[PDB]
Amino acid sequence: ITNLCPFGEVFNATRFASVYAWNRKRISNCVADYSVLYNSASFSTFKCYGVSPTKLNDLCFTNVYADSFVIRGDEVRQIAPGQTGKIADYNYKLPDDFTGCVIAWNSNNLDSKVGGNYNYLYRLFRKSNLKPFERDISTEIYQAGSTPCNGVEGFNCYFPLQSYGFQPTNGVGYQPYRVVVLSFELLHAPATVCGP
Amino acid sequence: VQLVESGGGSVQAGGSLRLSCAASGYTINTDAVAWFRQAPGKGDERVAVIYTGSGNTNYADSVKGRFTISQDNAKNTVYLQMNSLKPEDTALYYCASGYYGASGYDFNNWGQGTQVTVSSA
Ligand SMILES: *[C@@H]1O[C@H](CO)[C@@H](O)[C@H](O)[C@H]1NC(C)=O
Repeated sequence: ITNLCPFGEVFNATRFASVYAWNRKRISNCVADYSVLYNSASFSTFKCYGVSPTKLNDLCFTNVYADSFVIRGDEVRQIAPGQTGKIADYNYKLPDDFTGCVIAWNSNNLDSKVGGNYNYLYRLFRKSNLKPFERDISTEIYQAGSTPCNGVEGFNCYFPLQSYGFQPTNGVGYQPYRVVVLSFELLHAPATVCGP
Repeated sequence: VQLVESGGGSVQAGGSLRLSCAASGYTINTDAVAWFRQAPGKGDERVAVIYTGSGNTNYADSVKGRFTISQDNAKNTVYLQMNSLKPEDTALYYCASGYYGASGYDFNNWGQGTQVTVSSA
C-alpha cells in the first residue's frame, strides 16, 4: 500500500460538525504519518489511550475511525474516558477501554465571526447519558418536571439543543476548538492502515 | 484552577516585554504549562512549554533564542520573557496548563489571552 491516508480532509475540512451531530470518517487501506502531526506545534491536545503516541507510526490497524466536531475550549478536558459534563454525558462519550488518540486545536480564526457564529450546537438536555460512541440527533422538547409538554416549548419544557456563540474576542475558554478523535480498531481481519 | 495572563502591551520592534500566567490554585495534575499565540491568517502556534517538575523547556523554531519561559512555583506563575521582538510576533498570547507524559500532552486549562503588539518605526 502506497497511498496516503486522507487526513487532510479530516483535519483541514472547511467546516466541522456540531458536537451533538459529530462526524465519523472511516479510514482504511492507506499509509499515515502520525508522528508528523504529533510533533507539530499546531495542536493543544494530542493524548492517546491504550497506545503510545510516539509508537503510532510502527503499528497497523484494520480500520481507523476519525470522529470530529467543535466544542468550546473549556470542554476539551471532557473528551477522554471517564469524564462527565454536558459534552461527555449528552453529546460525545468515549468508553473506559478506549484505544485511540484525542487531538484538539484552537479554531477561533476559522469558526468565530464578527457578530457571532451561532451555527455550532450542543445538546443541553437529555433523559440519560449517552452510551459510548452513541449519537443523538433527536430534537424533541425535553420534559424537565412532572407536567408533560405535548411538544410545546415552555416552563420545564425545553428545546434540547443550544448554540455556542463564538465571537472573535471571547476568552480562550469560550473560543471554539476543533477536535479529532482517532479510534484504532483491530479486528479478526488483516490490517490495512499502517505507518510509513 | 483559574489561569490569568498579564503583561500585555505595545512595544516597538527590537523591544522586549514579559507575560505572566498566574494560576489561582495549585493542581498537582499540571505536568506542563504552554504559551500559545493567535494571529489572523495562520493556525495558533504553541511557542513555548515548560515542564513544571524539572523546568525543562521546549520552544518553537519561530521564537527559539529570543523567548524564555520560566516558572515560580511559590507564586504558581509561569513567565514568557520576549526579547528582540518583531512585528510578526504580534498576536493574542494565551497560556494553558495540562497533562504531559507517556500518553502525550493535553493543554486543557485555559487563560483568557492578552494582546501583544509590536510596531515598526
Ligand atoms: C493542513 O494544512 C496545513 C497547512 O497549514 C498543513 O501543514 C497540514 O499538514 C494539513 N493537515 C493535514 C492533516 O494534512
